[PDB]
Amino acid sequence: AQYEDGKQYTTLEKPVAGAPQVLEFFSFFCPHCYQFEEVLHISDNVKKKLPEGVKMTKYHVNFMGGDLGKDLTQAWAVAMALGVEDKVTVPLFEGVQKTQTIRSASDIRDVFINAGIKGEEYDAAWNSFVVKSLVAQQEKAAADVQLRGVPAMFVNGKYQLNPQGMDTSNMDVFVQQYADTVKYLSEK
Repeated sequence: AQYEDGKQYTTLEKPVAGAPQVLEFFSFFCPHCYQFEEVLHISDNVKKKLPEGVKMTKYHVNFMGGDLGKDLTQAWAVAMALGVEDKVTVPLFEGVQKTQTIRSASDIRDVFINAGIKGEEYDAAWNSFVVKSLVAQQEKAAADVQLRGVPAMFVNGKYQLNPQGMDTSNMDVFVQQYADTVKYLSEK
């Protein structure tokens, strides 16, 4: 067939009940995640091709970068809680991987401040239980699919994208194949 299990995607041996419709995992420490988001724009290109009524969820993971990695998962919860993902995703990636100016929770905080989030608002969110349960949601989703590498994307707790079986010669064509595959799996 044009779309084949084991080729553009794989099927989870153990399907996750009540999983988000489209679920992307990343780390700000993850070099191909930087490519996916900052150069290829996978999240954005998948999302604009999703069927009506299919929402996209993106979670950060802990298993890279040690102590700073968990700080970044908590910061990504703050980003989700305040709805400022589209303001902090670029400087977080560049601060960790490009300029390497993010070395502490405080440096992470500096990115939000520069992006215009007030210190008091960031600190209140950072310390909030709403953010703790958002951290918990992120960890649970990653645990549900026994996640050990990023970037990764899952559809309906049933299918896992498999980009290794796709042509990378043209970045534009790769992205649309990836996106069309998510839409296909979405409609399955």
